[PDB]
Amino acid sequence: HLPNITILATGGTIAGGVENLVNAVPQLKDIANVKGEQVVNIGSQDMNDNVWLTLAKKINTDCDKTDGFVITHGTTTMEETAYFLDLTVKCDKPVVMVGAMRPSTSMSADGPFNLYNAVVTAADKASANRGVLVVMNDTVLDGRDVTTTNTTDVATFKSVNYGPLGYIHNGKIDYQRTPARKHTSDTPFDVSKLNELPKVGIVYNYANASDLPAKALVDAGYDGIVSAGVGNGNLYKSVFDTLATAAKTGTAVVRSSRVPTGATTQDAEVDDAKYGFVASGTLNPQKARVLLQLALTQTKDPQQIQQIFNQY
Amino acid sequence: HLPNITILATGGTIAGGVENLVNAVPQLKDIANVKGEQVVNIGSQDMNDNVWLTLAKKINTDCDKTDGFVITHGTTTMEETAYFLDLTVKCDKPVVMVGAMRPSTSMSADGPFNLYNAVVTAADKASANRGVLVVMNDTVLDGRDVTTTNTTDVATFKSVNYGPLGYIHNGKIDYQRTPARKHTSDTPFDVSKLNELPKVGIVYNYANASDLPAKALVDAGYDGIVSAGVGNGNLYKSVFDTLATAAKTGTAVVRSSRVPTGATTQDAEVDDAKYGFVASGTLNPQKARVLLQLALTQTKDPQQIQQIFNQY
Amino acid sequence: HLPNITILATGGTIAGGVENLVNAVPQLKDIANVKGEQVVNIGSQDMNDNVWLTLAKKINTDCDKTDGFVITHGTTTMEETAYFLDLTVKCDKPVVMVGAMRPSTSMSADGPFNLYNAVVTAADKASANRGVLVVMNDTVLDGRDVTTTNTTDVATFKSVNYGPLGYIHNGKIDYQRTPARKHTSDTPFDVSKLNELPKVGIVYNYANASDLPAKALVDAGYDGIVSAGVGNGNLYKSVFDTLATAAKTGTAVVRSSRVPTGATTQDAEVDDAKYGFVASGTLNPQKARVLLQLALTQTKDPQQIQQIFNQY
Amino acid sequence: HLPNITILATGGTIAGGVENLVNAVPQLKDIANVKGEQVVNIGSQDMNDNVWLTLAKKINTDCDKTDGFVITHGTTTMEETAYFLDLTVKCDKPVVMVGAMRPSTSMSADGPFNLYNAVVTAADKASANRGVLVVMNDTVLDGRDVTTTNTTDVATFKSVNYGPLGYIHNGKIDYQRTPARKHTSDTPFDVSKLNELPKVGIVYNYANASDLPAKALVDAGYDGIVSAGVGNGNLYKSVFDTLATAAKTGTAVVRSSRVPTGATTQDAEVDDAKYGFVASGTLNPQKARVLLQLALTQTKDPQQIQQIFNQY
Repeated sequence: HLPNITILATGGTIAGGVENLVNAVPQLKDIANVKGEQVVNIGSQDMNDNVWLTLAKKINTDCDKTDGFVITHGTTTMEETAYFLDLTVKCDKPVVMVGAMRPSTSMSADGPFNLYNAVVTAADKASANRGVLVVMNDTVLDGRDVTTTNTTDVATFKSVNYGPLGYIHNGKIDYQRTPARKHTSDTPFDVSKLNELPKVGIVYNYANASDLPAKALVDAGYDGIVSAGVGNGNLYKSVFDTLATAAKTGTAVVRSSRVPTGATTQDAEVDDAKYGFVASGTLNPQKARVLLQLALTQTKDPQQIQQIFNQY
Repeated sequence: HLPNITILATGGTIAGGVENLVNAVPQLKDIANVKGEQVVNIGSQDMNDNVWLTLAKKINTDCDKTDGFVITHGTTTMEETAYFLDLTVKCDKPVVMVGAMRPSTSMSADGPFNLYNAVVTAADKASANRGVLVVMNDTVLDGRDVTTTNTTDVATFKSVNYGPLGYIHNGKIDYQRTPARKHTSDTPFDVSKLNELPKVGIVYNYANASDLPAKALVDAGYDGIVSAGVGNGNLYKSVFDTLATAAKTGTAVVRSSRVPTGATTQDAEVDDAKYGFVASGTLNPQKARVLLQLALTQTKDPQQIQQIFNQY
Repeated sequence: HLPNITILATGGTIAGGVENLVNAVPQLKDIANVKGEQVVNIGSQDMNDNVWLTLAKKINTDCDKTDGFVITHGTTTMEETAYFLDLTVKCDKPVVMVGAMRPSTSMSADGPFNLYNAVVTAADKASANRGVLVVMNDTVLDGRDVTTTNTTDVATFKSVNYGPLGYIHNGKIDYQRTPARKHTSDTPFDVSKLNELPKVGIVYNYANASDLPAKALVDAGYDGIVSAGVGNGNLYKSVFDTLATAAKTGTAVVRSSRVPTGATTQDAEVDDAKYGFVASGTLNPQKARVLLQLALTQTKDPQQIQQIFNQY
Repeated sequence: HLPNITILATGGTIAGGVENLVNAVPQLKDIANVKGEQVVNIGSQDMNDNVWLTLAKKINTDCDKTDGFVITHGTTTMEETAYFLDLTVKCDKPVVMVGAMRPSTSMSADGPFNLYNAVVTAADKASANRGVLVVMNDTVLDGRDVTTTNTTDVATFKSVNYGPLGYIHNGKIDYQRTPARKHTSDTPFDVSKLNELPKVGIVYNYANASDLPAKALVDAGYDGIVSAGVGNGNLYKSVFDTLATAAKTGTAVVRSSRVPTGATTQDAEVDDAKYGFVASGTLNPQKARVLLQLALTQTKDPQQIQQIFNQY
C-alpha cells in the first residue's frame, strides 16, 4: 500500500496540465498514488486573498480523503501562501508546497526533481505535525521562516533566521528540527466561514520617504498597515507621524523591517506601548501582513495583537 | 608626516560631540592627524535629500584641504547615502563611511574599533580610486553593493552580490578587488548647482497588493517610481496597470525587487521595451531610487535611463 | 531571588582571576549570584582528552549544587569540547559555553557582552533540556551543529546545517528550535569511571594525497580513523586502500568531509557495507572523532557504530 | 562567425563520448564551433600531479589554435586543479572549468545548463585576462577564491572570501569584478620542463592531535607541510613541536586553517619569524599546497615563500 497523495495546482505545470504529471515524472508511481486537481490557474505574482481562502477550505474539507497534499505554486509569493496555510489549515497530515525556478522547458529544469522530492516529503510519516512545509532544492523548510533570498538562483529558498527542518538524500529525509511556534490545528484562526479578509497594506521606508502611500491607505479605511522599516523597524519621520495618528484613530500598525533577516524587536527603537504599535519579530513585511490579517479577525486591540505576534 | 583626516559627523557620537573623538579613541593619534566637523545632526532614519546634497558639496569643496574623509552615519540608511556619494563625489581621495550597531555606552560597543579601522582605511594610499567605502566589522565594502542584512547583528553590513574589497587585520588591509562600475569622478552626475532632487518613491509588491500607494505618487506628480517587485521584479496586476499607465504619461518606472540578492534582469519576466520600464539590475529598491534620481537630472528617456542603470 | 550560576574557566579571562568576573562585568549581579572556579588553565589549541574527562565529571558531580553552568573556553576547539559535553553530561540544567574572538584588552572586546549573554542564557528556565549550548554574538547555538566559520570574525560561530536555537535581545531569548538528536541524559555514554578514551585520529584528502599519515596511525595501533574526505566523503585512492585494509583488520573508519556544510551520506559515493566504513552524516571531521571515541567505548562493530552516528 | 571553443575532458560526461557533446547539448552550436578531446579519464577524487602537468602543457601548447577552453572536471577537487592552472597557464584566452553535482542521467541534472553556460563564458571576449574561471550554477568564479561549501548542493561552488566575478543571465554576463592577485602569464611559474612537483602534504589539527602524521611526512623526506590549523592557523602542541623541528632542518611549513573562510594571518597567533613558518592568508589547506609546491620549484627560503603567498 502506497500512500495516496493529492496534488493541488494553482497555475502552470512545473514538470513539462495536472494529470500529465505521472507521465512527466514516472518515478512518482514507485512512491505514491497520485491524484491531481487544478484549483485555480493564476500567475504567483497575482496571488490574492480569495485563492488563499479557497486553498485553505479545500485542504480542510478533503483532509480525510487523502494521506497528504502537495501544492504547486509559483515562487514569487510562495512564502506568503505557505505562512497563510500554516496558520489556517486544520489537517495535520503533510501539506507540502513546491515550485520551480527554471521553466519546465529549460535545460536543467529544477521542477521534476523538486516535485519528486515534495511527494517523497508528503508521503513520509515523519513529516506530519511539522506544519506546512516548502520543499525546494533537496531541503525541507517550514512555512513561517522560509523566504526567497535570490531573484533567479535554484537554491533561493532558505529559512534565514532559524534554518531548515530536514534535508533529503536519495528519497530519505534527515529531520533534526521542528518549528516551536504554534501552527495549523493549534491556532485559533478559522477561515471556514470567511469570504474576505481584513485589508492590510505595506509601506516602505527609505531616505526622504513620502508619507503619501501611508495616507492613501488610511483614507481608504484599511484595517492594518505594515511598515517595512529601516534597521530595527525604524520609520522615516513623516511616515511615523502618519502611522502614529492612524493608530490612535484605530488602524492596527505593525512595525517590520525591509532588512532581510533578524527580528524587529519590541520597544527597542520605538516606544510601541505609547503609540499602540506592534513589533513583527522575525516576520518580514509580507509575512507580518498575513498574521495581522488573521489577528484582525479576532481582535483590534494592539496589546492582544502583540501577544499573537509572540505566539504564532 | 601622518595623513590629515577629516571626520564629518552627521549625528551622534559612535565612540563614547565631534572633537572628543581623539580623547575617546587615543590610538587614532598614532595613525592620523584628525580634525572633526559636525555637518548636521539627524537620526539616520530621517536621512533626506538635503543632507545628501550638503555632504557631497562639502566633500567636493574640501577635497584639497585634507588627505581623506571619514563620515560617521547611523546604520539604518548608510547604504543609501554611501551610494549617493559614490555617484556624486568628485574627490578621488578616500571617502569612508562608518557607524555602530551597538550604542557607545553598551558593553562591547563596536563603534571604537570601527572608527579606528575606518581611519586606518582612509589613511591608506591603496584605498584611493575605489569609490566610496563602508568600513564595518573589519571589512572594506564598496558603496554600490553594501547593504544591511540583519536588524541587530554587528556583522550586518555585507556586499551581498559581489563581495567585499578587503579585510583589515592589525591595521593592514588585504585588498583583492575593486568595483568595475563607474563611480565618483567618472560619472556625469554633478550636484554642485542643485538645491533639490527629482521626486522618486518606492512601492512594495506582495499578494493582493493595493495600487493606492502607486496612485498617490502618480497624482502627486512624482518624477519616478521604483517598484519593489516579487521574484525577478514582477508586479501585482493592479500595481502593474497603474505603473504601465504612468510610464506612457511620462513617469520613469524602475522595476527592482524586494528579494535581497540577485539582479532584476531586463526583459526576462516583463516586456520592459514595450511599457517603457527600466530594470534595476543588482540595485535593491532604495539604491535604485538614488540612481534614478540622478539619472532624471540628465534625461527622462527610459532607454537612456536603462543605459545608465547598466553603467553605474 | 536570583539563580546561582557557576562559571567554570578553562583558560584566561575573556573580560577585564575568575573570582573577579563580577568586578569586570558588574551587571552579572543583577541577573544571578555568580561563583567562579578555575578548572584548568590552557590554550584551547591544546585541548585534550584529559580536560574533557575532568570537565564532564565536574559538571556531573556538581549538578545539584547549582542552577546552571557557564564555561569559558577558547574559540579554536570550542566546537569539539561542546559536542563531547553534549554527549557525556548527565545534568539537564543549562550548560553554556562562551568565548571571545578579541582579546579582553582590545578595543571593542566582545567577551564582556558574550559573558553577560551566556549568564542570561544559563539562568533562563527555558534553556534547560536543550543540550549543551554555545552562546556567541547574541545567538544560542546547539553543541552538535555549531562550528567556527571564519578565522577572525566576531560572528564566526554558526550552526551551519540546521541553524540556531534562539536569539538574545535585551536579556530575553526567543527560542524557536530545539535539537532532535539525543543528547545529555538520553545518551548511553558514561565517562565517570573512564581515565582515557580510545585513540582516534584524522586524515585529510586532497589531490595526490599521501597514505603515510593513515599508515602511521594504523601502525601505532589507533582504534579509529576519521577521513576528511573530498566532496561527499570520497577518498584519494592510496588513502582508500590503506583504510580498506585497516577496516578489515579491526580499525574503525568513519568517512566525513573537509567540505564545511552538508552530510556525508551513507552508501552514495562509497560502498560502506562492503568495506565496513561508517558515514558521519552532518558531523565534520573533528566532531565525528568525538562521537567515534565514545562509540568505541561501547562497540567495535561497524553496523552498530553506524546506528550511533544515526542517533546522536 | 562563431568562436572556436575546445572542450577538454578529464572524466566522464556531465551531460547526455566527448565528441558527442554537441549531440547531448545541441544549443552549443548556436554559440560556438565546438571541438572536444579526452585528455584523461579519471575520477576527480583521484586527481594527481601528473594530470595537472598534462593539462597545463596541453593548454599552453594549443593556446593559439583556439579561441578558448572549457574543461570538464569532477567537483571533489575542482578547486585544487583550478588554482594550479590559474598559476601555470600562460594563455590569456578564457580557460573555464565546469562540472555537475548531479549525475547526467538523474532528474534535473545540472550539467547540461552548466556546460552551456561554461561555453558562453569561454566565448565572451570580456572573459579574457581574468585568470582561470569556474562556472557553476549561473555564476563565474575565480580559481583562487572558489571552493566547495556543501557536500551535495548544486549551488555549492562559492568564492567565500571575495565573491564571484560575474553572473550569467540569458547568455549574458554582468562582470563587476576581477581578481587582483597575479595569475597566469604574470606568474614566474613555468611547468613546461617539469616532470614532477615537490612533495607537499597536509596535516589536520584538532583536540589531542597526534603528531604521527606529521612525523611520517618528515621521515619520508617531504619538501613541504601544510598545517590545517585550528582558528587563525593555530597548532596543537605536539604538531607544533614536530613542525618547528622540521622547519629548522629544511622542511617548508605553511600554516593554513581548517576553518572554511578568512585569512590565516601573519605573526598573530604564532611567531612565524621565529620558527620560519609561512602564513597562508586566505588560501585553504588544499590551495596552500598548490602554491607551496610551485614556490618550492623557485626557492626553499621561508621569507621568499612568504612573499609569494602575499602576491599570488
